[PDB]
Amino acid sequence: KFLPFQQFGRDIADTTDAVRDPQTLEILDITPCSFGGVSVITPGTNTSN
Amino acid sequence: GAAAYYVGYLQPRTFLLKYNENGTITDAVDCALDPLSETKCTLKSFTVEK
Ligand SMILES: *[C@@H]1O[C@H](CO)[C@@H](O)[C@H](O)[C@H]1NC(C)=O
Ligand SMILES: *[C@@H]1O[C@H](CO)[C@@H](O)[C@H](O)[C@H]1NC(C)=O
Repeated sequence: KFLPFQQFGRDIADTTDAVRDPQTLEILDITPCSFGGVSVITPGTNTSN
Repeated sequence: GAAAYYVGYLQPRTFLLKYNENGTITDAVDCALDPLSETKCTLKSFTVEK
């Protein structure tokens, strides 16, 4: 929920919740998508590649 | 006619401003009123344990 005099959003990390959308008052919630991981499970360069 | 008014001065000061879920100011505590107000503000919480 937001109020007319509250068009900027930031809780602790200054997230881009302040997109009040002056064009068409529409507060948007910014959030990065999945980061991802990586790890190689290999039986060694001796057995097989 | 008849009427009345108040006159009072204001000075700088810092409180702990509490906003509920809706987004409306409901609870405020200053730092220059009581030791509790003080120790309460530093902990950034309205509840202080023993
Ligand atoms: C490579 O062969 C096996 C693979 O499991 C390994 O146990 C051995 O120690 C290795 N030997 C040499 C000569 O690379
Ligand atoms: C803020 O809370 C609700 C928002 O859902 C609103 O209906 C209500 O009038 C406001 N005040 C209180 C005390 O809930």
